[PDB]
Amino acid sequence: ISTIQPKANFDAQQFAGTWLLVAVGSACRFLQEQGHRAEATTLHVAPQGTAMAVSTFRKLDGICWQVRQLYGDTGVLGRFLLQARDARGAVHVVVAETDYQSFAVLYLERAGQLSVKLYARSLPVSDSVLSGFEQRVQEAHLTEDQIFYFPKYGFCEAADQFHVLDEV
Amino acid sequence: RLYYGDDEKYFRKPYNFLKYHFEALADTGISSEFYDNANDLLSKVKKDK
Repeated sequence: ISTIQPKANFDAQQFAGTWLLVAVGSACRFLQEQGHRAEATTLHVAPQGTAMAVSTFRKLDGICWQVRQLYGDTGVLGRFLLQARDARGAVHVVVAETDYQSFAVLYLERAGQLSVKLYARSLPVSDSVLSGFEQRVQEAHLTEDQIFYFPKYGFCEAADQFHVLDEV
Repeated sequence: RLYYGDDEKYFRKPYNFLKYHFEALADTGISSEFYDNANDLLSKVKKDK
């Protein structure tokens, strides 16, 4: 893990409910090269007790796709592992900063890879939160070229029976 | 990134197959038939003297 720590006394309960992905600062060139065509990503969250049920939804080519992932508890309040589903590896996710009624900042780290996400309960996000997240990006040593903003419309709750990836 | 994993792209054909073609087809044929008949015939005489 990088020099990062969770939200103090993180509460899975209040963090529960829908979150909208605002922006992702990442070294992953996938957002760099063809960072356009990244759909408005919504993230329904529910306390799986210690774990969190985390259903990402997207419009993959306009197909509404739910991807249900367990953010499994690592054993530290506000840090999660996501099973290590496959050669995707373990993904160390930390809720670094949030107020549960408007915004949260999540850190996601993989071997040689760090990524930070800004989520908001509603859109637009406050400018103070925006610039705070941009500071978090500087503290992650990422550049402005490595911040990618996700469109504000076309959120797609309710993937059907079949467009549900259910990675677990 | 939501994307397609490139694993399993090819399979090795065992020697005992001259071909293994992997062509995908569906055919659906349906026939439904209904026939009903009734033939009702009341016939009567009544008489008195």
